[PDB]
Amino acid sequence: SWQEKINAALDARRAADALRRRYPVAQGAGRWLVADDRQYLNFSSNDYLGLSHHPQIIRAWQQGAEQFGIGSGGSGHVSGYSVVHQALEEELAEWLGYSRALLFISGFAANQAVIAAMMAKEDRIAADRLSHASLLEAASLSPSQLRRFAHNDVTHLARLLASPCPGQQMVVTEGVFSMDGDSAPLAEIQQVTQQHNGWLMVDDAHGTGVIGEQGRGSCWLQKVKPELLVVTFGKGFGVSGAAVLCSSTVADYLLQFARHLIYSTSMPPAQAQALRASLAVIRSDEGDARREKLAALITRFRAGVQDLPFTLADSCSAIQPLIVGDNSRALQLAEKLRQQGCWVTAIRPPTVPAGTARLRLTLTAAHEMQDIDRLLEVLHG
Amino acid sequence: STIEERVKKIIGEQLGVKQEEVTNNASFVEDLGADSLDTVELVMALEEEFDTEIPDEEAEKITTVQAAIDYINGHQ
Ligand SMILES: *P(=O)(O)OCC(C)(C)[C@@H](O)C(=O)NCCC(=O)NCCC(=O)NCCc1ccc(S(*)(O)O)cc1
Ligand SMILES: Cc1ncc(COP(=O)(O)O)c(C=O)c1O
Repeated sequence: SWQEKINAALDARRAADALRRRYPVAQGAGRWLVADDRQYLNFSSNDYLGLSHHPQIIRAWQQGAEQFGIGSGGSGHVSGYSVVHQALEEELAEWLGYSRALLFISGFAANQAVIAAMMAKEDRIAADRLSHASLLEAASLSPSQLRRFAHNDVTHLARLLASPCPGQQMVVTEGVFSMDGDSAPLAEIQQVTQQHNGWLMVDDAHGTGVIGEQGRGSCWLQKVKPELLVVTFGKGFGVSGAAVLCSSTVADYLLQFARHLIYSTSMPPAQAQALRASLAVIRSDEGDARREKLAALITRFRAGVQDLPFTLADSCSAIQPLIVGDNSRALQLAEKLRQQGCWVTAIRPPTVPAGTARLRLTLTAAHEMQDIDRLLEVLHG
Repeated sequence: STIEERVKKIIGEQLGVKQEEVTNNASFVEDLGADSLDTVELVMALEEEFDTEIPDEEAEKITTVQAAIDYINGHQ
């Protein structure tokens, strides 16, 4: 029966002590985290630039509601394509140097729609092994062949593309990987992908707005323009949603064959107004200041953990994991940091390579030097 | 009760035509007078008596009686 299958799966998870529950918070984005009636330093949010509480983005979120209401009233194929959606799409396309941009309600929606509408049964997906779940789940559900290559291994990718394929090949990867915060060699990947007559798709969720000139992201920083660029807005943008950057012919193809854009209700025009304001702050002098401030906090934290026996990662981004090496020691250090006012989450080998039980730390421009100093003090006792 | 006989009797029942008119080369729309709702229900009838899912891309190719027979026998 259905109930027997559900109870058996929950009992299997509860036996492995993976029955993880959600903890409600009053504030979860930015510098602070408010749980129960206690205030912590937030080191678990994706608000890499602190823009979730930016007054200009909040004002646009409010004035958009007073100008267009809340809901859009349908999908972009009917009456749900606001002039704000069009303005945001054009500003994103001009910002990242593409011809067209297509808005999506989330990064999941963007990745699922692109892979579903482009990959056929005779096609092949060459995905990085450490690709985020938003991209691997879509690639797995696709009727195309999924071929995972070693992390940032251009040689294995070349031997993967050289294999015979009855159709076209699509290489997907990330600009800034979400697990270890490391970047990908997009220049070498583009070269070997172009040599085998394939297209490149890059999900720059953790890099968009955070790195590059005007925060254009990883692809611009490495002087690479993939055929498909997916940027999400729930991290550095401090809002929500996503967008796919592509050419006019590819955009028309997706506008004709992706059921997400055809049927799913478009985002509220007020949310797009907040995205437009967030993009404006990202491209301004304040965007440069917040990116420089974040880099200074990262270098401050990496220099401070030089004494402890823990090891860092090849990450220059806001994601700064702290390798401990044991589940008990990592969970105990996480609780000790939470009792000292530093909200930190621990990741166990049930989800990452074994022996590398780490602390998922994230730094934001909303933090101050005293906050990183406090985090280092707690780590040093 | 062979595969060809089951396919032909399914088409004859779904389209309300005698077994005389269901020829192997007989088209559903051209020769048997089938609205596209009847063709989709005919594919769904081929999915019931055979208990096999027919994808929509392959069901678009099934336009004649021999096409349905070749599909049922060619796949498994
Ligand atoms: P005949 O006049 O040729 O009709 C063909 C029908 C029966 C309509 C069918 O073969 C078809 O072409 N369907 C269109 C795509 C589809 O799978 N739709 C399912 C049938 C339908 O019309 N359902 C309504 C809900 C719906 C509306 C729009 C879409 S969209 O993705 O095209 C999907 C489902
Ligand atoms: C794409 C993506 N990767 C990773 C994370 C969080 O990091 P992780 O769950 O791997 O610790 C998020 C948000 O939960 C995310 O959106």
